[PDB]
Amino acid sequence: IQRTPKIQVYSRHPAENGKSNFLNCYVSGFHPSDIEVDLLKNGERIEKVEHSDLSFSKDWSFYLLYYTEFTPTEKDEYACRVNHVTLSQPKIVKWDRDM
Amino acid sequence: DIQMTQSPSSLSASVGDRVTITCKSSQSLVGASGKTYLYWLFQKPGKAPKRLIYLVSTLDSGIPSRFSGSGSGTEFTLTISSLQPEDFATYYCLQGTHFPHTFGQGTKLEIKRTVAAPSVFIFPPSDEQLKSGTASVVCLLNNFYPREAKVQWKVDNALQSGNSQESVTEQDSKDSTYSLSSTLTLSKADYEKHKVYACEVTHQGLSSPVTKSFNRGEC
Amino acid sequence: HLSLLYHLTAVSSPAPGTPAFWVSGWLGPQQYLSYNSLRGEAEPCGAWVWENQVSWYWEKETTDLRIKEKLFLEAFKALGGKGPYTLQGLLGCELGPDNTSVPTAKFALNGEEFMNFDLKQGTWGGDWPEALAISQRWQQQDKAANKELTFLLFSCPHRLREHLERGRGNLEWKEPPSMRLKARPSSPGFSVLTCSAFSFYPPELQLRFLRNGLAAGTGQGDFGPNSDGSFHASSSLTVKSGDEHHYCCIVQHAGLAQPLRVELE
Amino acid sequence: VPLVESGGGLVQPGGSLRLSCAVSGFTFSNYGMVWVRQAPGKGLEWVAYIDSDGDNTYYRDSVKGRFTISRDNAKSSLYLQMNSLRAEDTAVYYCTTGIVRPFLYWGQGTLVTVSSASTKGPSVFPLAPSSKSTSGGTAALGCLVKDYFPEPVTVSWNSGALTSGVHTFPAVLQSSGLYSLSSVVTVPSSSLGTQTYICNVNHKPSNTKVDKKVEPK
Ligand SMILES: [Cl-]
Ligand SMILES: [Cl-]
Ligand code: NA
Ligand code: NA
Repeated sequence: IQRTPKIQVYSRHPAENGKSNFLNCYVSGFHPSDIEVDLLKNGERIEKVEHSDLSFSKDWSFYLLYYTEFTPTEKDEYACRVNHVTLSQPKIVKWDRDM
Repeated sequence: DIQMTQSPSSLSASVGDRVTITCKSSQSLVGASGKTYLYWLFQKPGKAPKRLIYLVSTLDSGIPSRFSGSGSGTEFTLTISSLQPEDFATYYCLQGTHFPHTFGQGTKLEIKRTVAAPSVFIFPPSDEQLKSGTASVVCLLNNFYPREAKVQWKVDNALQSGNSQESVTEQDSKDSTYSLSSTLTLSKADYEKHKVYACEVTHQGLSSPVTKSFNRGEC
Repeated sequence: HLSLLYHLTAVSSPAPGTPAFWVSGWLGPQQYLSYNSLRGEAEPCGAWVWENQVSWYWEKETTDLRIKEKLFLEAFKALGGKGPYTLQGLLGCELGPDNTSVPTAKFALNGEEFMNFDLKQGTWGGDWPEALAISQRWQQQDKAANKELTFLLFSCPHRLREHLERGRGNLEWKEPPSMRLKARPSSPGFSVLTCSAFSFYPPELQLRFLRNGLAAGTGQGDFGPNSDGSFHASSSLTVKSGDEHHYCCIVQHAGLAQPLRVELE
Repeated sequence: VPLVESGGGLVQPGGSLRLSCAVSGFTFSNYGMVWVRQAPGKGLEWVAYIDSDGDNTYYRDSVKGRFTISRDNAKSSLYLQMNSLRAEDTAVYYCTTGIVRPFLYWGQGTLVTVSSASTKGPSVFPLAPSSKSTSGGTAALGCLVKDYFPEPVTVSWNSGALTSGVHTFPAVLQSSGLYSLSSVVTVPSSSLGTQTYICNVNHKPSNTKVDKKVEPK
């Protein structure tokens, strides 16, 4: 079977402009395990990006966490771009700072 | 709500016969990696169910290899290639694809043996029973085939109605026969009014219908 | 009480540079182990790198998972056809009361649960045709069942035993969530209130909403992990244009002594 | 022998019961579990299902608010809490597996009987053998067990020392709301006198025990 990914974007610590932090993309609930994910800073790829192991849940669907150290800023928007068999074109979820 | 409906509801067949049971689901049952979650179960009287065939046609371990299943969409069949006498049970089909999760009404499978006549017996309500209000009269039909038999109570030759219950044994698992009690329940007041008491039996194994009788009091 | 569960996954055609096979090991909601076929070696994750541990521990995680690896790739051959397939296994023990260990071994193919390894009758089994294919292929292999029986009845709970004695601080770790409640006009006539919990452990947390002290429901809620092993939770609710401020947020968590009220201030 | 379900019994409408299913046949933690039920002398009926983890459950919607399936993998066993019971819940309740071998493991069931009426022990009356029943030949005799509630009742002859040609009939519900059955036996007419015959009726739900002797009037 096939399952489309859920995507959640948020920061480790509450966002404060100028203070250092981490940005998270949590992709879950998807199958098969093939997946491609970039974090975006104002439209374009963040270079140095780490991720956790591709693991899975009680329902058997997979989950993954992407993250990078960053300093938020008045001038800056961030997003997560995800690609997967179940999507016709990449899904992009904008980071809501409050979330 | 996805109904399972089997054909037939009841069946007597002969040892050696080829048996066919159908199961009609009101909605298709495929819906995975081409896996069909249809199941056949059977149940002997006083016993718990057992699984026969799983998926559509996979025999469970130790199920005699003359049993088989097939079908695909909405149309399913159980097939016993050559009936044997232990095959007696009730069979059920079961869909396990969407909750609920429903059974066919069952097919009761009995085994047909050679025709055999019933030894008839008749019983006076005991002295004791009367004292405590009422009186019960028992007619016994013993060890016979087939199940079908007609019984009549002859109270002073007026054929009684709605005042007698019958019980039938399960087809004996050794000798394939049945047995029946017809029990006529009466009041002490009504029972003492009449004298001629008899049951009359008629059954395929009898060319001439038989009666056993007694007269209230002396023997 | 806690569990020790191994998440096993293999694939019939990995991308180049991707492993065919990889395992994540978990003590409760906390990952202690990593293994993949590329590296071929078991590693601790997080604080567990620094656990005071018997010197042969990660040798014996590695040896067992290499066995598990060969079998999983072997499943594919035995499994008739060209797939691609993905074989997942959930192998672990749970420790209840009385020091008594309950076992678990379930398996899934192309995202569907289809098989299990029974421990009472030392057996692989399942209804699916492909359950039988892998089942007999594993059964017909020398020692498989015995190693499996050993791994889940002895190795597993032993390992859980050792981590509960040697990693007590790690498991008993508690850190309260940093809290924010914020607002944004959703639509004409409406606002969206979002209660957010940052950096908490353990993962178990509940959030409610209150108007003037009396319940207003939970929001629409979501959970997620951070990278340091801590957790994130958030919830959102729709409320009227300008009231709006007779609202607080109620968070419940083990890292607090009492529930915490979060004011929009 | 893979399971044992327990904790059935007789209860009032409105009442409550807790069914236990002790699995020892297989590794219980692997299996979704299912409750299935069978109203006396009728078809099988699906009742409830549970995840192996324990956090997903389904019910037939003639039962939704009233019953509650659950499991304790710790004591490899499975439960049904039934509350607000009514007449139609009467059935033998059977415990089986869900995924991945749905319906493969079974036990002896447990009988749950829901009624407002009280336990009454049966009257026991003998069915005497006929005077005109040949010399030599076969004579039948038995005893009658009347007006009892609930099921079941067991009958034996000469203390378990007579099985040959004994028929105990399936009880039937008399419109009085109570049950009756007969148990009869065929023997050699010549035994009428020499051998003595006694039926052992036991109705446990009311602690009734009758050893009635059968003699010719
Ligand atoms: Cl059976
Ligand atoms: Cl050490
Ligand atoms: Na394995
Ligand atoms: Na399961």
